[PDB]
Amino acid sequence: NIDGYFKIYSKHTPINLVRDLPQGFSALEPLVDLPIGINITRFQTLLA
Amino acid sequence: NCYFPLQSYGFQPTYGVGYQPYRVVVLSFELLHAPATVCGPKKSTNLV
Ligand SMILES: *[C@@H]1O[C@H](CO)[C@@H](O)[C@H](O)[C@H]1NC(C)=O
Repeated sequence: NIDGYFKIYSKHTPINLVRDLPQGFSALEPLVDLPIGINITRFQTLLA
Repeated sequence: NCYFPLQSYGFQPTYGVGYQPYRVVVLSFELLHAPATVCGPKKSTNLV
C-alpha cells in the first residue's frame, strides 16, 4: 500500500516438493493496482 | 401555528413560465484530499 494505491504482484509456478518453501528463484509480476486510500494496519486470509 | 413542514408541488401543462417543472443535476465534487479515481477523457492522435 503506497500513497493511497494498493498493489498486488503474484506468481504461480509448477514444483515437486514434500515440505518446505522451494529453494530456487523466480520474480513476481504486477497483477493489479487499485486506488483504495485506506489504512491497512492488518489483514486476514479466506478459506473454503 | 402548527404546520406540516412539506408542500407538494403542482405541475400542470397549462402553467406559465415559472410554475412549470425543471429538472436539475448538480455535479458537486469535494476536491483534493485523497488519491484520484476520476478525471476527464485523455484525447489522443495518430502514431507517426
Ligand atoms: C489513515 O490514517 C491517517 C492517520 O490517522 C488519517 O489521516 C487518514 O484519514 C486515515 N484514512 C483512513 C481511510 O482511515
